[PDB]
Amino acid sequence: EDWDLVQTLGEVQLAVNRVTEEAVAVKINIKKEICINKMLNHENVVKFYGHRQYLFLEYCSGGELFDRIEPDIGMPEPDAQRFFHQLMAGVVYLHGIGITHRDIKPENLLLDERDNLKISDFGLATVFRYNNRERLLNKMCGTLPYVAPELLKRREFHAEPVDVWSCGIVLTAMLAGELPWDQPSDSCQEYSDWKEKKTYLNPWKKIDSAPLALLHKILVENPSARITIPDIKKDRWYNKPLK
Ligand SMILES: CC(C)(C)Nc1nc(N)c(C(=O)c2ccccc2)s1
Repeated sequence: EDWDLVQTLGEVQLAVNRVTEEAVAVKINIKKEICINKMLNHENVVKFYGHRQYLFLEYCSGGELFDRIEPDIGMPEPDAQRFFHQLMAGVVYLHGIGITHRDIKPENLLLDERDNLKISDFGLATVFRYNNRERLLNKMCGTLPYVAPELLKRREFHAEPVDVWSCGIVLTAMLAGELPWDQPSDSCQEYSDWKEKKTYLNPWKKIDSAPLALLHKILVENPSARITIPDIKKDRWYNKPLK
């Protein structure tokens, strides 16, 4: 139980145990990260083993989701669906226990050996439900291309639709190989074009009609009109058999 630090991965290093040889990722604001990690137990979330500051995390030898995406092309729709089902599974879970990730993007979706997707890095994560009472979020967190528009123009907002939006931006990235806009603001041509339904432009043009119908439902500007996860679970492309 004296871990060898083999190499740096990102400030995270790879630690291997000499006695048993089980690999773990070691990560070298934080009190909350450990706090939140302590609550989590899901097969689509990076596992927290413990800490001493040093964080002992499940090491994913698959890499990250971005590696799986070919620029300007994306990936086979079947792999995208499988990844999205698992992305949804993880997010449903986090939300189920009052946690929002707040920074969902392919950099934070890690792949294990089986290629199972794992949600990583709860550094920006926060509680949005406690004792069955929702707390709206007023803070701005995340990464401009994946953030929901309401977070840019509203004092307070609901946590869940924000995570849903980012998941849609991720689905776009898996199916088109590119990100639709710099940020979701009217001052941005690409975003104005989408709100205008100019789907003959990129990235939307690279995307089959069925997944694109789902993105029409996810990338909805009004967070109250935006599709919810239970309803995504009933969407036609989501339940479409793919080889
Ligand atoms: C090196 C890689 C991404 C294929 N495997 C990883 N496993 C874990 N556990 C990683 C991280 O925890 C991490 C954290 C921040 C930045 C990069 C990787 S990265």
